[PDB]
Amino acid sequence: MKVINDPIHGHIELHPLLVRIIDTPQFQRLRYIKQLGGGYYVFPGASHNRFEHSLGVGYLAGCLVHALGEKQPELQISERDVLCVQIAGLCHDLGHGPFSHMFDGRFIPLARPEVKWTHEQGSVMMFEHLINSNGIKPVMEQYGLIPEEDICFIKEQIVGPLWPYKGRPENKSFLYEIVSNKRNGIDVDKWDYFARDCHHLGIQNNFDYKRFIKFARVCEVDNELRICARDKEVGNLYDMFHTRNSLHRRAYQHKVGNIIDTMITDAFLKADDYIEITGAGGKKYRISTAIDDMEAYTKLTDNIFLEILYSTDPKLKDAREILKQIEYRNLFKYVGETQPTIKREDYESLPKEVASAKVKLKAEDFIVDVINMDHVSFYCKTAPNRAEQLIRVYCKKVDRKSLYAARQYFVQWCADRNFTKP
Amino acid sequence: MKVINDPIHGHIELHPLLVRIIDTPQFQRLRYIKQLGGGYYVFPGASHNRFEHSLGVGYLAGCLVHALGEKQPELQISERDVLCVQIAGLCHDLGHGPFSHMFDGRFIPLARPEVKWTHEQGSVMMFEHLINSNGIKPVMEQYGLIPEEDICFIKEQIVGPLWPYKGRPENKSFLYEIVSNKRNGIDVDKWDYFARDCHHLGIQNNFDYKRFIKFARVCEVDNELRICARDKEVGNLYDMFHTRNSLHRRAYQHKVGNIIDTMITDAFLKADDYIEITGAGGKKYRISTAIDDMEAYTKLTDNIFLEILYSTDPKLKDAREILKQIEYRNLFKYVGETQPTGQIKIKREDYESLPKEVASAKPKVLLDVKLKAEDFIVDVINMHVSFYCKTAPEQLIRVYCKKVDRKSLYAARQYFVQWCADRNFTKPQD
Amino acid sequence: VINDPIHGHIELHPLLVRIIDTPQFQRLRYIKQLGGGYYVFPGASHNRFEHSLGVGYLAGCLVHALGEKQPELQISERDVLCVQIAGLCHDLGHGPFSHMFDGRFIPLARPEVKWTHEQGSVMMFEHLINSNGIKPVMEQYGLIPEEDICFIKEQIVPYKGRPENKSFLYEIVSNIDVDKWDYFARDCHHLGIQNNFDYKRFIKFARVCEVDNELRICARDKEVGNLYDMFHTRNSLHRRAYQHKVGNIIDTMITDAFLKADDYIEITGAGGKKYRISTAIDDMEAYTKLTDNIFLEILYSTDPKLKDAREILKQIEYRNLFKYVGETESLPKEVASAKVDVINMVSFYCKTAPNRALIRVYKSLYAARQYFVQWCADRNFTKP
Amino acid sequence: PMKVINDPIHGHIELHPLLVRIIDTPQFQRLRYIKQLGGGYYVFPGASHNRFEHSLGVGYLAGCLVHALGEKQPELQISERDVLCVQIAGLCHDLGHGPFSHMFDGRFIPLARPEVKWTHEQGSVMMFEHLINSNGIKPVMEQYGLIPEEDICFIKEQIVGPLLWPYKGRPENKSFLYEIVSNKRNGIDVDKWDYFARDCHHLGIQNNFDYKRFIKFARVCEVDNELRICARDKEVGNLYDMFHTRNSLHRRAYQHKVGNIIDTMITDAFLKADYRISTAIDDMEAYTKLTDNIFLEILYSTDPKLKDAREILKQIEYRNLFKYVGETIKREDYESLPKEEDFIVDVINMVSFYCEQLIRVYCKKVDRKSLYAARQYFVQWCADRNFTK
Ligand SMILES: Nc1nc2c(ncn2[C@@H]2O[C@H](COP(=O)(O)OP(=O)(O)OP(=O)(O)O)[C@@H](O)[C@H]2O)c(=O)[nH]1
Ligand SMILES: Nc1nc2c(ncn2[C@@H]2O[C@H](COP(=O)(O)OP(=O)(O)OP(=O)(O)O)[C@@H](O)[C@H]2O)c(=O)[nH]1
Ligand SMILES: Nc1nc2c(ncn2[C@@H]2O[C@H](COP(=O)(O)OP(=O)(O)OP(=O)(O)O)[C@@H](O)[C@H]2O)c(=O)[nH]1
Ligand SMILES: Nc1nc2c(ncn2[C@@H]2O[C@H](COP(=O)(O)OP(=O)(O)OP(=O)(O)O)[C@@H](O)[C@H]2O)c(=O)[nH]1
Ligand SMILES: [Fe+3]
Ligand SMILES: [Fe+3]
Ligand SMILES: [Fe+3]
Ligand SMILES: [Fe+3]
Repeated sequence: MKVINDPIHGHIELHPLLVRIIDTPQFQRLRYIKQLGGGYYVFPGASHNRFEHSLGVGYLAGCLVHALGEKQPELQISERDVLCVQIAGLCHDLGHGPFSHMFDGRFIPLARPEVKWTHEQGSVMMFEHLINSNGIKPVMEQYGLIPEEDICFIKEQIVGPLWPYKGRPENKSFLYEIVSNKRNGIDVDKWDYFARDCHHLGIQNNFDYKRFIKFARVCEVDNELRICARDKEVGNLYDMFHTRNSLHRRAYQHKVGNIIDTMITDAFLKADDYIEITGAGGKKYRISTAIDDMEAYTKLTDNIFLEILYSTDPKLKDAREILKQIEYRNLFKYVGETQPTIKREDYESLPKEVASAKVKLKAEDFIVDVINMDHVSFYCKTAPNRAEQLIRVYCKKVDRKSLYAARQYFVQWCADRNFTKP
Repeated sequence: MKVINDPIHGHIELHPLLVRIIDTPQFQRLRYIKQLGGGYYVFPGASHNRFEHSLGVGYLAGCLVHALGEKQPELQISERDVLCVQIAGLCHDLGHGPFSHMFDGRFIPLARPEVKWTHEQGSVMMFEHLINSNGIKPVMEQYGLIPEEDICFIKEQIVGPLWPYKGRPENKSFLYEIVSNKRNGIDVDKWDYFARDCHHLGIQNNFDYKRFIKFARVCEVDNELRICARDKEVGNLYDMFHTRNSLHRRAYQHKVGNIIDTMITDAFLKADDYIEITGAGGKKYRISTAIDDMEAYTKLTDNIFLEILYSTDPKLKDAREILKQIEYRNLFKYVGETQPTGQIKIKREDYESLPKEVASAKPKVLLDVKLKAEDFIVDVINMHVSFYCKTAPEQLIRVYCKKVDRKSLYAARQYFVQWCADRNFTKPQD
Repeated sequence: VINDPIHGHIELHPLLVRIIDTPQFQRLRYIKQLGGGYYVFPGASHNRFEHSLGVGYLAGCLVHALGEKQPELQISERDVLCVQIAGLCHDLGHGPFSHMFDGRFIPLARPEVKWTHEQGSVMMFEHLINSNGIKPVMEQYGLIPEEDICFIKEQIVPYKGRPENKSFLYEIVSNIDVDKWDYFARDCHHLGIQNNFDYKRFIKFARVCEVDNELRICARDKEVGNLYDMFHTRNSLHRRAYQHKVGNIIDTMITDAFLKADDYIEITGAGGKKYRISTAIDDMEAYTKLTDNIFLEILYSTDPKLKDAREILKQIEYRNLFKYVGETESLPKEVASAKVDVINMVSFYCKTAPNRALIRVYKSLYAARQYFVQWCADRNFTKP
Repeated sequence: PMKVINDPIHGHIELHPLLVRIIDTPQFQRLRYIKQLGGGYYVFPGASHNRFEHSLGVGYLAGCLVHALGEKQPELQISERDVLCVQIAGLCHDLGHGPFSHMFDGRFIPLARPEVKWTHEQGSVMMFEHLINSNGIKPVMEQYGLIPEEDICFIKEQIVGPLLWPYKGRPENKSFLYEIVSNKRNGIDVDKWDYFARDCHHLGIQNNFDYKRFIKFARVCEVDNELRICARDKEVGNLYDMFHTRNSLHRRAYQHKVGNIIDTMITDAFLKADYRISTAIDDMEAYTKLTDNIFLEILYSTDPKLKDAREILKQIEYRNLFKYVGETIKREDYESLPKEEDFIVDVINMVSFYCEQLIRVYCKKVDRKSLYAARQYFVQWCADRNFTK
């Protein structure tokens, strides 16, 4: 039983099987992916990576499952189930690319509009490669799990359905709500990064998971088992959504923060053809091509930022000069924001529309970013166990002649595309 | 006035001059060099880099002088003096290599023993290079500074004396103790990384800089102006040293942490001859040679770790596998610890020869496994306050082994105990 | 200097000290801020006294900071003292258990007369200065009694104390307020609620601004996030503490218990005149005596005229409170005939371009809940 | 179904239904109207807090300490029954406190009735007895698995002490239970932990001590020829940190020049109006009503007999305190001390591992100062009585 020292969670004990998963080139790969991505460049405190977050989600998953189990033994929660929810919360973020969310959502739609790709899909594909290349299946059976059935349970917790779920039957439905919960917006993953980003950004985090877990119970609602909260402890939830909202409004949706994200994205596109990443069978993959092979994708981390920056190859000159501008602080200028009163595939066309909306501006000077941002069941003391899209535009030309021009092309772009007035 | 959101200090206002220095390839380079270096692989919380630390030291530098300036006008503390102290604390750590203290503390001595290199010497070379290549010197005189004298003052605050100090006179001696304090070990640098390492490592910190600065005053001692603290705020000083002790015993001196430090160093030595970094005048530099040229050194960060790890060249075969062992946790094994008490300390030049010495230390009773120098890692770890009144104002030596078998390690342990015995260090504790 | 858990060290200029050391001001030490809320949240013992000290302090913190940042604002030495005294005496008129009194009790006993804690604050302030001789002390430290005393009253209740050019001054105590900042920060401290807002910094980045041809107080655009966390603190504090189901119930029990005692309890005021509980708001000599003592006076009373009043407080201590039916003066008669608590509740500048821009009702309880439900439909309210 | 209370110090306190039954009583609710620091409030505005919210903490902390030993060491034989006695003991620990707490049993009664040997601890037993008797808690006790005859004595012993192995409530193998609420040897108990953490919070003082950690790594041991409670050798730094706070609160808050002046001011006015106030400690039915209310009943009174008491209380509100003369004994004798000429003279009074009395004098008249008259008498009194110079 290994223990790791955490600033947020204190002491995290790791069952030897988890450790076997952690000590792998596929999981250690997460030491090199900044959580907030571009956000480190606006908030100097936020250097932290996905690796230390993963241990957080794994810890919390174990905290929620074990705690529900002792509170409600009739849930028939086995020791085998506990590792499965842990291992799932642990490998949830295996698929994240360079700078986390910048990759799946901003870059790939631009580099390869054709492909439907998410980081959740990557986490599943990576998880298999982790198991296959390190031979974890026998170790799983060594600690009392059944690999054929449990690996399916784990993959479903991460990506979702491949009664929908094949890993566990409907009586243990609540288990799916622990690591990734889409309906409620309550999962041990958020509790980690909600608490974890606040620790680093310098914001007070009001939500207390230790108390929520204290008063959490599995209950019947609409003929389905879901995880529910106490009625007296509803105040703890309201601070979560505000903490959830503060973190979005301030950090994730920061004017400068997502701007640096697009500059980096912009350089990657400029570097995609020329930079090669070695994969399976010695096949060379480009930056956009890497997500196909997990052997190659294992190599793709935040390293890619610095190799362009440090590159001497003239083939990488245009991409490098964009990254140089980040370090000298000569950024893209902000034009305006709007709302759809859009799909990722269609991101491709968005700059082409603004240049031709009617000093001359072309598409090459236009960057357009798309940002994407009760339902809680409750039990009672007397009767327990009873129940946007924001669109911004930036410009590559900084001078005050080209920038005014950019705004009106933008304003008409909004008018004909029937959005709100900027 | 730019404001930066810092988790430790809340708000660091940055004077326009300071900002011009930051937005440079030479300073921004500090974003890709982890503060604790190897410690990240033992503490997941300690991800933080030199950059966010530097800004703190700069901020604290400013907080200290302004407070002395406001409290004691006879001191002649100018707005010019404040900026220079700020610039010093800000650029204090420019010369740090990959993974900080591993580079100039373990690596460079192994790669180039003859060469005398410190990171303090590095920050001075870098600071000059920042200004020349970014034309910051004209920016200074515009905001009321004197390039001739102040650049000397700043460099002296950092490295020290090249009355020894030529940048400023003796009546303002107290300024040299703010960023770099050799006597007691109390400076704005200690305070930042004390607070920041605790924040990330998860250690309880009692020391309050905000209060210590509040009750700080300049005083006459030994016919010399020094920084002093209140007699009432004596307990608070003790809280700093309780923290200072925790950070060392727990974090900086972690058994595995310095092992992973030695492992990285080892891969570097094996990759040194083969890895090329382009510098000034199109001159190609190796990893150990880079410290000479600042143009090349600008590019040298924690990236070099990933460049070796992700490399496909067969020349880097041995170098990549040392890094591979880290990812699999097939680490070097700890043999034992000892101290050179009484006897003269080890010097940096001789670090090279130390594994050769232990391998050739005759273990009393013969054993079935004979070890050569290449299986031995030997690491060397290395580690005055005035008061006023209200009415009247070590060296640690460890050995590790690359071969892990339980029969293979015992031979090593017996070699080590012998090495301490013949060299009169202390007997290792079981 | 005073030691505060929230504001740390509060420097007190002797004029302030003279105002504080009075039977009229030191009186507010006996008025629980949350009132009935103490019986639900055990930490909230705190009173209006230490709150007042907070508001005066914050008030002083705001103007002087504007004065140094913008000397051009024409910040007089009087302005610093007046706003302090204004923020200091802002809550003088509060009755026993604070808002329970002004919000529920006076409206029930004497529905006709409009008396609020704000209106009360001036009458007490008037009784205070005149009866303890503060007027000579004010002019002694550079004040003008005729003009300055009115200015304070104005902040408490364009304006004759100060002209339209010193308009920025009026937005400070009563508006975003130095007042709001105290009880938002103060209540979080005692209740155990996260207070995200930082006033010291709002004060750091606060500025005088011309907008719509008016000098008003503004905030920095980058420090907009600081504003959002406050309204959250503002919203959280209401949802949890101020609008608490049991909390407002216990206030109503006390309100009713005070009524059974209204006719019978007498307090001596000006001229040895006997005033009842509801009548005290009229005479300021008598009002100084009406504090939270009145609660225990019913509890400890041996008098049988107050037997019914006492039996309610007894019912409170044994914890047999009223039962909640549903949510959606004349009102109780209204529900009874169908075949009750009533609760009621920005400029920015830029760095590059500064100086620019509910009704609730309380197995006989099951029947009542059904009786109530018709009343909502009856007056065209919402379905519970 | 365990009712939870929101506490600022401890966060949330779980209450076993019995504890709740004890709390909802005229005798326990009495603690809502007794200021903790007493005189400290007129010197520290933050210190509004009363004995009530303190009692719940001690009750909460008490439960935290015993259970931790039981789960850590099942062979110690801590029953779920044993735990409740300690919770109830910690909960009712402060039942006997009078108006403004320690001012009452240790600065007033010695003056009012020097003859009588009275402590608030002795009072809490009397209050605890009448509470149960007058609220019918005894059947509820048997309802949750307690045995009233043996347990009421055990609790009473936890509070006051023994009423050779003296204690009749529990045997010698369960010695550790007696150190939890009341610790006579060390001064380390859950009582200290609450008001240490609680007073700092209201006073605005920094606290280094962590009870959550001390409770976590604490264990019961066979040393000192006794089963006693201990801490780890490494957690000496944590223990030392409690001691910086204990002295801080004493040096700063409890032993304040002005704070102790206002205590005697209140005390003198109390003597001045004096079942009566001094006699009340005899009857618990009457004592139940005796709270901080008495301060206000003196202050707002119109009766001419209490006029001087009011004029002294008037003196409080206008901030004309006694003038402090100087700093430099048994309870019966506090009375003779000023006589030894309206002089007030106050007397202030204040470990296992595994692998003072100060006297101050004030004067009622500031003017005719000649405060030196008080000072000249004092220097002679100490010299004459061979105290410190
Ligand atoms: N220049 C610079 N800014 C940094 C750095 N790290 C974080 N920042 C933040 O990033 C922002 C810099 O982007 P800019 O758009 O140029 O800042 P600005 O133009 O002054 O605009 P404001 O946000 O209103 O201050 C600043 O607000 C800083 O707080 C850094 O290393 N250099
Ligand atoms: N295994 C592992 N430990 C980590 C990691 N990151 C930080 N740690 C911590 O760093 C320490 C590394 O020591 P290890 O050698 O891996 O574990 P150990 O118990 O000290 O020694 P062994 O388990 O016998 O190898 C552990 O105690 C962990 O708490 C990681 O990624 N993998
Ligand atoms: N004057 C006054 N002080 C208060 C009040 N409430 C709390 N205090 C605190 O009580 C202390 C006042 O001490 P005082 O005795 O009134 O003044 P002093 O100058 O120290 O002593 P004297 O001049 O002898 O009265 C200060 O530390 C205040 O922080 C109050 O309502 N009025
Ligand atoms: N009985 C009681 N409740 C208190 C006390 N102090 C705070 N409280 C809170 O006030 C509420 C009392 O109202 P009740 O009618 O007893 O509420 P309840 O339905 O019985 O219990 P809950 O469901 O936990 O709210 C409790 O929920 C406690 O959280 C106290 O001293 N006695
Ligand atoms: Fe995640
Ligand atoms: Fe440093
Ligand atoms: Fe107010
Ligand atoms: Fe106590």
